[PDB]
Amino acid sequence: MILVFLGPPGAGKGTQAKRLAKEKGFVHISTGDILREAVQKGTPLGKKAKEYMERGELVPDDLIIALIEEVFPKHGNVIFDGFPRTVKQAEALDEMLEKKGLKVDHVLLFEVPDEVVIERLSGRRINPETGEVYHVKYNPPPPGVKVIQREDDKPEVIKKRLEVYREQTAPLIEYYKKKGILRIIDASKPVEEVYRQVLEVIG
Ligand SMILES: Nc1ncnc2c1ncn2[C@@H]1O[C@H](COP(=O)(O)OP(=O)(O)O)[C@@H](O)[C@H]1O
Ligand SMILES: Nc1ncnc2c1ncn2[C@@H]1O[C@H](COP(=O)(O)OP(=O)(O)O)[C@@H](O)[C@H]1O
Repeated sequence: MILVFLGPPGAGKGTQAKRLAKEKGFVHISTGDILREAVQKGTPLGKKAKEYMERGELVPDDLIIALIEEVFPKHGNVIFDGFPRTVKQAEALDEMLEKKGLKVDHVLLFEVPDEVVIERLSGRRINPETGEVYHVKYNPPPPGVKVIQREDDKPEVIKKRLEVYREQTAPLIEYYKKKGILRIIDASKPVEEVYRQVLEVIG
């Protein structure tokens, strides 16, 4: 089974993907997480990608497509979390899979209002070591654990990231709808309720 998680930043896609991957045996492919590792490691990808990420812009398609080609799991179930984010990326993904006799099975759209997106991103805190995600209100970190606020989770960059999502990523809703594979998730609900919906639409 191959899944794509689609939706605005802050929708809870990473949180749901981690849970589903651990519980149902999926390889979790997060372009965000992989890019962050590349930036930390100072690879050619990381050095190039950094500028776009810091401004809240998408990293150029060719870089992302190459990345996916390099990490795509041979066999087994896969969650693409936050990829594709553009029509060109989605077209490349479909071509990739076709050559392997595979296809995307379901695309889950994590629907959530802008007001909630902004609350989620502004309260988002991460363990910079482990990548573990918390929220100051909805899932506070333990006192013993060091966390930071991502620089791209500041108001100005959040605004840009949301605009970028609406312009470049939201057209993927119709792209996948017309393939007959889109499923709607009310991503505004609490974590456990969202997870129940996720489990529902893939069974
Ligand atoms: N259903 C939810 N309700 C409230 N907060 C959530 C929910 N899902 C995730 N969060 C919190 O919202 C923020 C965004 O979650 P995340 O999984 O990083 O979203 P995405 O990967 O879509 O950007 C995080 O701080 C996380 O702790
Ligand atoms: N599929 C992709 N295509 C282009 N850029 C990407 C992609 N995935 C991640 N990025 C870049 O990485 C940044 C951070 O992504 P991520 O860690 O997923 O944060 P969020 O969950 O808030 O979107 C994005 O704002 C963008 O610059």
